[PDB]
Amino acid sequence: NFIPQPQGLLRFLNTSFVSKFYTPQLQLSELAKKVLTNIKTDDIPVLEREFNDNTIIHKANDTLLKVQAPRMYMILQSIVLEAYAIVNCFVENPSSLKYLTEEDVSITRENLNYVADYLGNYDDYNSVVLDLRDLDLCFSAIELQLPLIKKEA
Amino acid sequence: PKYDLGKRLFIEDKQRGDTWEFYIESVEHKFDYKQGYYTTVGVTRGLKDA
Amino acid sequence: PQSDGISNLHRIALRFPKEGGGYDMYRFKVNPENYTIDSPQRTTAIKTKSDIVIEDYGKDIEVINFTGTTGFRPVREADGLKTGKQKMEELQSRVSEYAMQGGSGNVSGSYLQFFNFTDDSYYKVHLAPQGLKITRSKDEPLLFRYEITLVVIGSLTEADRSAVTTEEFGNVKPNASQRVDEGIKELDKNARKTRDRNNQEISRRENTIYNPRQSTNGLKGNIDNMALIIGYGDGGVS
Amino acid sequence: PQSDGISNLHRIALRFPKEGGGYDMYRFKVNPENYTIDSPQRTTAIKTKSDIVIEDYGKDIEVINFTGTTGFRPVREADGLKTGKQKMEELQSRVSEYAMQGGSGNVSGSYLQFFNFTDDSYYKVHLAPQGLKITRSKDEPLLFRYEITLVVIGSLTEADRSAVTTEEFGNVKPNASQRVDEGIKELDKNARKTRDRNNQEISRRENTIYNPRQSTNGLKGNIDNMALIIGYGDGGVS
Amino acid sequence: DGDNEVKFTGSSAHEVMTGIIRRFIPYMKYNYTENTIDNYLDYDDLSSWDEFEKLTEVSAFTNFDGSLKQLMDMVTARPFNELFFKNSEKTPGKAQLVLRKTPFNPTEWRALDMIKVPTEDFIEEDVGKSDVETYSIFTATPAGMLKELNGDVFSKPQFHPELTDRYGYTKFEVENIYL
Amino acid sequence: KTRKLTNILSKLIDKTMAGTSKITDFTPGSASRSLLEAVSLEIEQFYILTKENIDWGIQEGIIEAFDFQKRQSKRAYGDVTIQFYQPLDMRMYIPAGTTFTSTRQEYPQQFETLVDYYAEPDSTEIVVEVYCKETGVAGNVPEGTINTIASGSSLIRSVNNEYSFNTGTKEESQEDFKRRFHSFVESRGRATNKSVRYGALQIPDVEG
Amino acid sequence: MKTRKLTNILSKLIDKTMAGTSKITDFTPGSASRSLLEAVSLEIEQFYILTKENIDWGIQEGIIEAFDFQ
Amino acid sequence: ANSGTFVMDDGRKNHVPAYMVAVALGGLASGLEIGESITFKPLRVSSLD
Amino acid sequence: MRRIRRPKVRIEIVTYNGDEFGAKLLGFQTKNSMEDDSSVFQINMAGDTYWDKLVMANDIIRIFITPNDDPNDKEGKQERLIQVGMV
Amino acid sequence: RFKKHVVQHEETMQAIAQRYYGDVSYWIDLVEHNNLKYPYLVETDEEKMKDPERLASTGDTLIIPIESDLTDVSAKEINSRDKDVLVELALGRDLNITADEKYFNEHGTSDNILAFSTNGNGDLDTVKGIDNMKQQLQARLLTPRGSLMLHPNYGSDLHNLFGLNIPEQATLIEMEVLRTLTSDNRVKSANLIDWKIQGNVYSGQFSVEIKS
Amino acid sequence: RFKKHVVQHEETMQAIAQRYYGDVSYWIDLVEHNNLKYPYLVETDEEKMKDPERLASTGDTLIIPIESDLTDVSAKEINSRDKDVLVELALGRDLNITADEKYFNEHGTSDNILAFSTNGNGDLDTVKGIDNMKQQLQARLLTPRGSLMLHPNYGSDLHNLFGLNIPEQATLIEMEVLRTLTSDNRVKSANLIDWKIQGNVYSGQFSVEIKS
Repeated sequence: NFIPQPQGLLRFLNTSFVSKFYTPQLQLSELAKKVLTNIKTDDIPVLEREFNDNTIIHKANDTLLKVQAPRMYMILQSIVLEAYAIVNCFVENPSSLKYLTEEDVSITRENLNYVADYLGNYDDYNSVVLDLRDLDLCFSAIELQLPLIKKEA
Repeated sequence: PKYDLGKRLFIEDKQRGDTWEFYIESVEHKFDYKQGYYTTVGVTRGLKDA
Repeated sequence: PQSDGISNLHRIALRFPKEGGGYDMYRFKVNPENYTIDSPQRTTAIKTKSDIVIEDYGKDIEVINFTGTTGFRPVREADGLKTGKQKMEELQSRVSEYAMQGGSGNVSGSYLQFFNFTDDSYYKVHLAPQGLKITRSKDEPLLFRYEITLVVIGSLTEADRSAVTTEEFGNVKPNASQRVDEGIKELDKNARKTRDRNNQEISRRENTIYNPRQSTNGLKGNIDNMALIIGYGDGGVS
Repeated sequence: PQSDGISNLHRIALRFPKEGGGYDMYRFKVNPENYTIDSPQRTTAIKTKSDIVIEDYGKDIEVINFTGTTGFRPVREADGLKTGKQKMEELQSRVSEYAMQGGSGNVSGSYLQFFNFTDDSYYKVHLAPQGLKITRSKDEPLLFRYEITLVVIGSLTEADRSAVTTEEFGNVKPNASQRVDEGIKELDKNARKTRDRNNQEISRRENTIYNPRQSTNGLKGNIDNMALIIGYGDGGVS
Repeated sequence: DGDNEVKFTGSSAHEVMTGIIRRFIPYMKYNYTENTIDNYLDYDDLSSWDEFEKLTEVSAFTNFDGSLKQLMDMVTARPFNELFFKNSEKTPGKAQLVLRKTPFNPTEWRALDMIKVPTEDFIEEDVGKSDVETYSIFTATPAGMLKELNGDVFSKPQFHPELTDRYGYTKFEVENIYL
Repeated sequence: KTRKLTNILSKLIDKTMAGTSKITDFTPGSASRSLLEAVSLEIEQFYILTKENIDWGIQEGIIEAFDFQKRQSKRAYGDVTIQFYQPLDMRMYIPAGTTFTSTRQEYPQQFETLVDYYAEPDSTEIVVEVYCKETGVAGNVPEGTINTIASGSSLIRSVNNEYSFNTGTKEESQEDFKRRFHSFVESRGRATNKSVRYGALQIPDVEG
Repeated sequence: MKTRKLTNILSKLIDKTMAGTSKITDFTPGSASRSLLEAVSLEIEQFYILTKENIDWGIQEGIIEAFDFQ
Repeated sequence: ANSGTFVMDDGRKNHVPAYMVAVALGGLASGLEIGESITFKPLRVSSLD
Repeated sequence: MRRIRRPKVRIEIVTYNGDEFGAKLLGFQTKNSMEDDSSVFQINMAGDTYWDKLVMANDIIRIFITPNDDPNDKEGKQERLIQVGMV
Repeated sequence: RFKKHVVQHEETMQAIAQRYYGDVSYWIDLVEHNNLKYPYLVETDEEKMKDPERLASTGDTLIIPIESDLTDVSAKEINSRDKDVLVELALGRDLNITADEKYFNEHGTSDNILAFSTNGNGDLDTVKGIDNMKQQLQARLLTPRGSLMLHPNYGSDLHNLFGLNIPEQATLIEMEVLRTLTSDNRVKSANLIDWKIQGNVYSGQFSVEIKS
Repeated sequence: RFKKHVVQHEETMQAIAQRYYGDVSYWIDLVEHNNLKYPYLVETDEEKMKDPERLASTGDTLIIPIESDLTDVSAKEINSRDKDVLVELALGRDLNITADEKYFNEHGTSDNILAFSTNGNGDLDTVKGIDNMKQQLQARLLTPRGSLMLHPNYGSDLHNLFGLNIPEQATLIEMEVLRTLTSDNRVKSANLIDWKIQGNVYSGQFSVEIKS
């Protein structure tokens, strides 16, 4: 029981400058690890249409960040995996929400701020930052609310 | 609010020390500040000496 | 205070909404001859075949009714020299203006504000259905008499019910709902159709005040905001 | 007591319920001008062709109504020096505390104790539907008159309905039935289904204060436990 | 298949009714901020005469463009089973759909919870006997396709010899879809 | 697993009735029903004590045998020395709840005493423990930060904590503990692809 | 933490009870004091047994939780 | 006679000598209306030594 | 002794706040009957607010009735729900 | 429940049933309750000496059920053999804690006042019948309204009613005592018959109507 | 919301639950709300030394829920955090703008009065609980009703009221004060204690029932 995934997102998800305020650590969550293996091994169902022209559709692949800054492109993938992992459990199969913890989302936001600050230098690609800032405050609400949800459930 | 549809109703008559048994099939509530608060209890298949 | 040998008598005054905002503040120059106050209760009594049942629902709308005569001899005023007939006519015109303007169900502004300068008590009041009855019989030809009946809305100490400022901690106007709705408006008809399909599929698989901190009611708003920045299916979920 | 042969009569007193535990009382400095007690009967008489039928259904509500004023002189009190005006204001505030937050919020006391030392009678009373009525008049410039009607809940000597203890000889909880429910919680689906089938089979072929001493009411309750633990069939019977 | 025909099969009412309700309930979507009717309606703890009822092939479209209530009545097979909507005392705050065998059985009658009320709460009463309902012969015919002139045993009624003297040959027939 | 009030009280009344015919009254205010109720309530307390202790054993006991200890939130505490202007002449009294505040503008921390302490007339320098009014690492403070006492007794000259408070441990859920334990248990596997790969990571220069 | 059978508890209880006086030593089945002390010892016995069972269940649950072998 | 303990409003669980219970008592006795007694009145003391 | 009763109705609504909706209650009816194949209820509301623009159809309304006094510790202190349905 | 009666000079068993229950017909079931052999009532005691337990004679008590319990077979069986043990069973048996009767009447509305005692030999003392009621009333009256660990709103505010001995306080005390006593459903009514004052001492007495 | 309690001598844990909820059985929930170990209360204060946070003694403070939040696990969780600081959740935290009460009290109703300030070092002064409530009544009442640039009908009419010093006008000032103060849900009600008309100085003092 899994909704099929878009072809774009499925291809995207399957694989010097430094900011003074926030820095990354390239750490993955346990929950994000388990999902990555599931997609790597099992053949999840996938859709055929691509009507939804949002998110990584012509924004994350259109930008030159993929070729110019591949390390920065590795941060964006981690955030998507961490963003897709938390959305996975709550919508369906909540049994995997046991492995998530506070520090899992804490590091994700710090990684978000660093890539977001770097993208601010580029004047063309501000469209990607537009969604990231909205997503940035979304993780913080989970960060300040995830310890209460598990005890309630 | 104790009375509900499908519930068995026991009545004790103090007029002459009699006992009655009933089966509830319908209830109609009526609440209004103008005059008290009433609750109808429709019954069927009733018998005595419960 | 009443005349008690310790303080001089003081007499009733009524505050009215001014039609430009603010107020008028009328006052009587001879106090009422009769003064009556009723306090009815909503208690009801029903008699069952074997017992009596006493039931109460609380305080009912109070009634204030009083009757008096306007003085004869001229008396100086805080901005004029007004006679009893002018005072009575002013009263009739205030009352007429307050009654006539209430043709939209109820005035959005003030009820009448009543100060009992005689025995310490204050009320907010409205014209009763008896209204301002004015008469002048053969006896006492040069003295007017007025009869006023009112209904009490509440104590003047307490502000309006709906106007009370609630706690409103956290955020009553969450941005998550707003930007979700904007996203879904921006989606293509096929996108929303697929979102409807995914929602129906999830519903099939069911079986077989807001604060970002220390609150779970807004959990769905954070999750509903996702599945659009990330392509969780061709369209959001829930 | 009255003024006759015995020492000086004691005035009428009213006892109200304190929010914070305990009780507060109110004694009238001036005995009421009028005191009426109505004690009707709920009975109807209807004559037939050649006989008279009388039916009765108990005692009716005993309605107490009295009218009094407050003196203009001051008088010593338990705390402070309160004149008639203050006395009547305190009475109004007490009635309003008992009435206004009666149907709304919550009031600690369930009833009011009405003491008639002069008449040597006591009752438990509640505000009537007519309710308190205050009025001040021309020929009483300094005084204040009150009119109150009451309905008698019952005699003050008897105890409260909720504070009554029954006989309750022997055990009040039939522990076998209550732990049969507990033993049943653990049973498997097949055991319950066989229990239901056995119950149906017994049922369709029938016609053809717990104390084991000096009583047989708790007979089948002990059998169920014993049949459950020992095992008459896969589930049990009855 | 290809056509919109849907067939529901079960050996008891609780098996059929589960399939009937579960077929359409989730997709009945509404704009509730929090879910749908399946969260607010338990529709569980259903039972019926499983032993006496065989396997059923109740069709979806038994009633031409009728409501689910019309199709719910056929599954119920009244008066042998009692269907109604009432509050869930075991789980306050939500409603429950009840489908149980009729309580006129002796042991099932005792299974109903008792409620006491003295005369002290009685405002008015209007209760009495009546001879509006009166029948002598009672029978439960099987589903109306089977007919006496083209097959097996059609029916098997029951009567009391003393009862029929006052009311002679007064029949009471009920079709049961199940048998 | 666990019984409850009426469950026990009802057993007890039934056995009382069955054993003897001399008692038949079980009204409120009976000495027997009172005794029975106190017994039942005591037994329920023991049952809940057992339940809580088993819960704690499930949470921590089974894994603690491997020398791994769980971090438990506690009040910061340590030793504080008080100096007097002159040597005491009479036994001085310092109640529990004697309260402490830091005059430094960067440290709004506060402490208090849990138990009563006394200074003997012959003594001249007393060490008293204090406990922070807040849990976690907020209580932590460097040496010499209090500098003040709330009780205002003019005999006291100066006050200061000789050692920094570091016992205000943070609150860590058992999820991280369980994760780390499972990681330790999986790292002991031998003759496996993933374990061999993991073992190649110990060298700092071995990355890909 | 060990079992103690009803009669062991009851005996210890009466043995302690008789200290300091000798106006109680009559414990026929008809006596009410015997019935009360039998009921107390029954409840203590049941407490011990349920404690031991709950300990076993706790051990099992910890074994579940530690290695996640549901 | 007695020496009590009082929850002093600093949060200060003060163990307090007998001449101070006399204050707590004298204070209550002084405040009441004339002719009442301390007889069977309660006091807000925490515990007693 | 005669019993005393102090009814206190509550109303909760899920899609305007429910507590403000319950405040303007005046009276209601709840016809429930096994004889017919339909259970229906009616609610009377005060005219203080324009409810026509607020209460959209098909909303769910829950009603709770307080039988007797809270502090008395009567068995009636249960806040038993009386009826729930779809407008 | 039941009513007491005694055998009068040459009264026949028919006469009793007719006078109390109306119909004479009921005497037949009424003899089984009093477990009587055929000579159900007999005038002479030297004739009762024939087999004393199975007869009644002039001056002996009799038991008279209420009409609802007349037809109950269990009431018949119990009334047959228990005889005088009726009253005791009907008003209850429990442990006696009025060990120090002289003492508890020196410190009422204070705790720690009652205590088990010993009567007979080797068994805790027990009280029965009317004295069961004297015990429970005396204890209940001397217990404050919310001090038993379960089923509170039991007891009295007698510890709270100490006041200036003016008569309103005395009527208040009277009403509290009457409420106290009338709480137990087994007692019909109470009423005061005297209240009396001796400076700082109250004194008074109450009559209680206990069911037969 | 909640109530405070103070532990008394040898106080029985079950007595708390009974004393505020009528039934005894909710003490399991109360001790979970207060994060107690099995020794729920203890006589000796030296025993608290061992586990201060999880062990309470005589004179310590406990938190009593209201009945509706008794079984809510989330309330149990939050009530396990805000121990004897729970007031802060109802009254709130806000920024301090009363930099000197010696300043604005001598200038009164005007533009250009209050300002943000800094307590301690670096951290901007946040004023909390009862001290937030002081500010949120004071800053409200000094504002004229029309003033604020969103949600009008803030403030008070107080600036209008400087009329003639005669008694009616003084009661009008009382009324606007009462009206302004009862306008925020954090206060139940208000009433006047006293007032004093000097030759040109109004003085009066008012009670307000802050919640908790």
